[PDB]
Amino acid sequence: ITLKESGPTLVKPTQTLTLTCAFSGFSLNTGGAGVGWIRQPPGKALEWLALIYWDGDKRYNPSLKSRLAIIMDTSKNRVVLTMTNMDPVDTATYYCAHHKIEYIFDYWGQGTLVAVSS
Amino acid sequence: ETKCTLKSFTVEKGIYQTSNFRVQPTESIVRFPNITNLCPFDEVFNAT
Ligand SMILES: *[C@@H]1O[C@H](CO)[C@@H](O)[C@H](O)[C@H]1NC(C)=O
Repeated sequence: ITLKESGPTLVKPTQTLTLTCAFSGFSLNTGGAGVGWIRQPPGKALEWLALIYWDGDKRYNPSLKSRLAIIMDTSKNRVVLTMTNMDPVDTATYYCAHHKIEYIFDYWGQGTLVAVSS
Repeated sequence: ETKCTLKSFTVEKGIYQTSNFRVQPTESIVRFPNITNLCPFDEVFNAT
């Protein structure tokens, strides 16, 4: 199993974050499983970001609906996480992981860190 | 046996007859055909 995360290291406050995570090797004949994204900045604990299942459902934390978008390739290659109109406290690292319901996060990705250039 | 088959306590000379010589088996062997065309209960319990 390999899940690699790709993204910029420094971004503008008026830019858009375009993170990607690519997974290699899963049992696609299942239900309730999918791809999840979680955020971590230094100085405070973990904060969950988002979930996608295999059927294309698109969920985030509440009251963050406008500034979060997902692109699915529909070819089992990579998942794209896009943010607009950032907050400078969110200079943080990203983990993309497998997301089950009993396994809260099944396999942990390496993740990538980003900070604002302002 | 040659006394009990004549209901007598004395038996004369000569060749008589008794029960047969029976050989009994030991175990049972059942070989019906190899399983095939398994019914698709596996796909319906594992259905997405
Ligand atoms: C589902 O398939 C597995 C093998 O992947 C098998 O062991 C199991 O008996 C099947 N039935 C279930 C649990 O639905």
